[PDB]
Amino acid sequence: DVLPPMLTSDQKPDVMYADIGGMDIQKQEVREAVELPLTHFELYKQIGIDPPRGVLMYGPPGCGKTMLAKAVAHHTTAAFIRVVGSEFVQKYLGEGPRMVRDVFRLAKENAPAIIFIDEIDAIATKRFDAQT
Amino acid sequence: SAGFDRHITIFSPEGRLYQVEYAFKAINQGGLTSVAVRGKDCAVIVTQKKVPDKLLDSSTVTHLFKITENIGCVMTGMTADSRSQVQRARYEAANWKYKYGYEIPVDMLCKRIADISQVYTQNAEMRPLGCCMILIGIDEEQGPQVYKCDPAGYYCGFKATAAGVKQTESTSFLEKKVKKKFDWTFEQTVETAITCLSTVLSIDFKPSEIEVGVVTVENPKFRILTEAEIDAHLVALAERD
Amino acid sequence: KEQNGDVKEAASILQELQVETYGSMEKKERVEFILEQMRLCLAVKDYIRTQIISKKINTKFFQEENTEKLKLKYYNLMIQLDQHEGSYLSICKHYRAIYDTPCIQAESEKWQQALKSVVLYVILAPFDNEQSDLVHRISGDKKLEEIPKYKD
Amino acid sequence: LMELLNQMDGFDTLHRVKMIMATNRRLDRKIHIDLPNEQARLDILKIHAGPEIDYEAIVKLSDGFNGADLRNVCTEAGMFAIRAVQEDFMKAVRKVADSKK
Amino acid sequence: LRPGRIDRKIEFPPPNEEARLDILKIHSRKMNLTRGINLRKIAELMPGASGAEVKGVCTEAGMYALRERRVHVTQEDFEMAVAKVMQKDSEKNMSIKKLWK
Amino acid sequence: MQSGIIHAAEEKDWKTAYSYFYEAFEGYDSIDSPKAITSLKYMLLCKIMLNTP
Amino acid sequence: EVIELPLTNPELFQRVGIIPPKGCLLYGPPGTGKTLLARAVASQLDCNF
Amino acid sequence: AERGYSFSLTTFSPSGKLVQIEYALAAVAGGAPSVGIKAANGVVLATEKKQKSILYDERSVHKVEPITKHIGLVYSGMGPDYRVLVHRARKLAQQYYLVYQEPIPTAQLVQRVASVMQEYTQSGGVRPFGVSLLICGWNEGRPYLFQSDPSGAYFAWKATAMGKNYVNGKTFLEKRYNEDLELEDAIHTAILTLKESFEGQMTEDNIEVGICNEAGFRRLTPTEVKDYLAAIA
Amino acid sequence: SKMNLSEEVDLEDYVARPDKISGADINSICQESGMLAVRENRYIVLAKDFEKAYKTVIKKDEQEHEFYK
Amino acid sequence: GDLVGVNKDSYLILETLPTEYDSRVKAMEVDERPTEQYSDIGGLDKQIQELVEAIVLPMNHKEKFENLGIQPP
Ligand SMILES: Nc1ncnc2c1ncn2[C@@H]1O[C@H](COP(=O)(O)OP(=O)(O)O)[C@@H](O)[C@H]1O
Ligand SMILES: [Mg+2]
Repeated sequence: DVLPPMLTSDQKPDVMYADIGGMDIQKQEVREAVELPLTHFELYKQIGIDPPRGVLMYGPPGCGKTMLAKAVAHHTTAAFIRVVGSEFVQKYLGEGPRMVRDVFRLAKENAPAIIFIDEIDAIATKRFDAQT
Repeated sequence: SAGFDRHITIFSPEGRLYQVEYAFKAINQGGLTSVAVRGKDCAVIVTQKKVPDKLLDSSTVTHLFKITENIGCVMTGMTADSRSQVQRARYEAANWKYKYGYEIPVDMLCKRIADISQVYTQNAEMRPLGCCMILIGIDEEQGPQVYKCDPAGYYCGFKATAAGVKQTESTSFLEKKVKKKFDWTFEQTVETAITCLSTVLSIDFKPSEIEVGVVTVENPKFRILTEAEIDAHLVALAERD
Repeated sequence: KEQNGDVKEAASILQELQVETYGSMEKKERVEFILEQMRLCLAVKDYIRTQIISKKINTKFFQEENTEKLKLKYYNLMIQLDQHEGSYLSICKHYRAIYDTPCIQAESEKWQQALKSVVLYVILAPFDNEQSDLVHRISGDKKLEEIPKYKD
Repeated sequence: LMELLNQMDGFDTLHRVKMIMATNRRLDRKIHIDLPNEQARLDILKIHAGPEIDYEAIVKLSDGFNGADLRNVCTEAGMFAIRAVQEDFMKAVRKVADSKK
Repeated sequence: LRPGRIDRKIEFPPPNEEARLDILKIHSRKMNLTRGINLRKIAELMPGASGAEVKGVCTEAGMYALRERRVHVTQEDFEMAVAKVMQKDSEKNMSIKKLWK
Repeated sequence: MQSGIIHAAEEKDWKTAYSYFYEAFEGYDSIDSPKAITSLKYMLLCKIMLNTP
Repeated sequence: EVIELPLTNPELFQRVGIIPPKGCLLYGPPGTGKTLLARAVASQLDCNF
Repeated sequence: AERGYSFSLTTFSPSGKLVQIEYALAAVAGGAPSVGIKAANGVVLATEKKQKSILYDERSVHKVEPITKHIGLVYSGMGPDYRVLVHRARKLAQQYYLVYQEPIPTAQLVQRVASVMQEYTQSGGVRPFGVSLLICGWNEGRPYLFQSDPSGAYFAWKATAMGKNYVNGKTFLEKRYNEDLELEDAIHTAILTLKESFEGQMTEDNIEVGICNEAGFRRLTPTEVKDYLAAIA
Repeated sequence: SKMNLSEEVDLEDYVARPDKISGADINSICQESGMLAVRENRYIVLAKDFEKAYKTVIKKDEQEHEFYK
Repeated sequence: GDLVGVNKDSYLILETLPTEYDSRVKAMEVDERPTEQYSDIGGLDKQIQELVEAIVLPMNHKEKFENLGIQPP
């Protein structure tokens, strides 16, 4: 016999698009990027486009970008893995990359998914020439 | 950012002078507090006076100095730095009177002291001496004047100010008391200053644990109020409050 | 003030005490103050404030030695509030507590009025599982005196 | 601190779940404290007196923050001289003077 | 980098406008391009742009078409996509910009 | 005002339509233009259609 | 002032308290009464630590 | 980044940066908004004089100060350094006047003040001036508006903003500024540019504005600033 | 919307008052005004509560050093 | 927590066992008591006196500690 086989994307947030005032253009762009591909894919195929997977939300603090991420998580049909960029800087050698690989593998295994990385400035900065 | 911290002349990557900020922390290190308020025709400085020993001569212990015949200051911070800056202020006032033939304006003396401090903040020869000087005088064309000379070259003029540990609390109290009829008399100004100190420190003052210096338009000579006058103010104003 | 032909402002005078923060000798002076706030609020018809005050009293305290007049008055106030609000099962429960109070349970008319009120406010409540449970309980009380009208 | 998965809370969905965080240098409040007290050391010593003029005598020079002061008073008083509950008076004053900190 | 370990080293310069025309054709093959649309003009409009930039140009023009319930891409759509994708965050401060002559 | 009109017409986000109508009302009020009663009427219409009359 | 939260809930109804606060910071010097400070208040509240 | 080469002012980083002067410019950018617009027949300088309290007597320390009958100067950055630089600018103008019996040209004053800043940015025991100066003069028959940086570099500007929101100020000036702008319209443009980055109510006595026309530089009185604010609003 | 207030508490001018308050700042303002009302009983939220909360939140960005400016 | 002998298969608690101490734990005790002195440690009179109090005095003069209300750490 084979047993039916996890770590995140279970506590569906209660916020919703109606809980956010304004932010119309950002809502529209984030929707076109992360919601439309998973529901209306014929729309993208008809034009013959690969949906723009991967978006960045940059701005000053407290302007409702984590809240828009939670809103898409609420009105998400497949999965939403949430992480913080500062969580990848652990002590032991080669564990930040291991968790990046684990997060992306988890998304792939969990089929259509939306990864969210709340504060990527910690790790994803201009590569620069390392010397330590 | 802690590397940009041991030198007065190094800018932090965001453009901050941590050693100057530490000089301000040094201001907030003598434990004492000082307040200053200007009425219509008078200015008053009141300083907490700690004499934690019977052997210490209270007459010598003080933070009110007569910079010149018509200008007084209250110093808060390290005592050695306070006295050094007081001597510098007296010397600058004497030089002004010698060169230009008339008494130094209070704002001018504050600008001179602030420039002297800015020089140390820019060059790396001394440490910025960690004291705050509140100056009071009577200007013939402007009237009573109260000024500060913090140890970074900033010297804005004030309707009422405070310095030391409880400067923020005293500032809030004086803001509230000055939004309502900033026009104060001599007695009302002394009331406001003494009440500000008492309320911020959470204590009622004996006539001795407080030192008050005053200038008035009628008598524009810095006068340090005696124990009898301090007690009279406290008793009368507490009674009639 | 209330005695001098004006309660509208007398209610405001009393509705400022933070008796819960004052720290009385025990939970007697504060409870009396709270109940008088309640009474004045109901007299001026301020039911929102009355409810807020009611939430400030822990009924568990009323299960004590001298908390009998206090219990009776506090409940009567709650019945007044709920009578205005329109509820009936809460009024039933309050009248049932009044009945359970031993002082009310030591005189013919005194307990009989409480039991009639309990029966009638069981009847007047809408039919639910809890209301049916209370109907059964009052029916099984066995102290109904078999009064030929309320029993039937 | 080398721990970042222990981010702030916010899982609140239950009534009667209040917290009390304590540190130095959502929760939007604060209560400043001072280590000494103007005169409360009197009551601190009186309450810690498990076993009043001498209490005031200790308080004159007292500079402390906790009941370890009175515990040291009692032990250093009983087990040092009286053998060699009242009966200490100025001896507690002596101990608080000995307080080195 | 020593030979024998890495025998050959292939550089991948950004396309030289001819490789850019080629990439535009490659990534617009599966697309409903209107007549009179000049991928050569778009390639010229994209100097020093990488193949990823060109693919993103095609994708973003397609997204512009999608916005207006369309399956249609035009020269205006490609031009707006080029503008939106090759957006440069040049230096903000004129002082830091003018330190050097 | 045109953005509010179009938002009312197409997306059925009467909240955003009302926001734009209020901005138009404020601008036309500052200019004291006669096209401010229309903006007021449209804000009240948006309030009605939001099921909060 | 944290005892209002449990004893009643007017924070609902007319207003909203975003799940009203979960206590205050108890800013304290090296140590004065922190633990016992909270102990006595919660004992009054009848709650548990 | 190049972490080692950021504490000294007498060493090039491997890439050629002089990091400490850029940090000084960061200190400048973290200062009060100031705006300068070169009108067709004059120049205007503005800067927020918002105080940290009602107690600060906002009539004692000025931020827009004259240097000659035809030159004035505002700043963005640290006030003490500004005081030093304004004193030095006055001294340099007076030296030029004594040598040449003629008011110093604005370009020359800017050159010499930039030279002073360069002098202060060429050693290890001295901190570069943490201010940017906006000099406005009426030399010759045309107006001049210049900027001077801690690095010792000086610019000629049509219009600019410096301080906390200089990016928004410069975008606003790009939108609104036209070359053939009279001084009266330039004053309104300056005050509006300030408003776009001025928190709180822009009362007449917490903003400081100075004009420079053929009559010479002059700091507008608070009554005049109140009139301009009322007309703008 | 979820909160309930009086009829003389128009946010219609607290919006117009210039500032750089963010969405988090506005949420904090609303929460603080509600907390003010509940703490002071006064079983309504009014323009004075919003005024005090707005002042508190906007002035929170202060207490820095004044030679930097 | 108790040492009980148990049947191998059924795992049923048979007769109980009093106590077990490892050979190392039995050796974990001074057989030949050390003996040099107190005076044989110089300088730290304060530390030696404090330790003597806080260890020995509770052991021997135990009663007086609770009589005076002292907790012997
Ligand atoms: N557009 C918005 N509408 C409603 N609330 C908002 C909005 N933007 C921010 N907030 C408030 O800010 C908080 C979340 O801010 P957040 O998204 O974390 O900002 P950032 O992610 O930029 O730091 C929420 O509690 C929410 O109440
Ligand atoms: Mg966030």
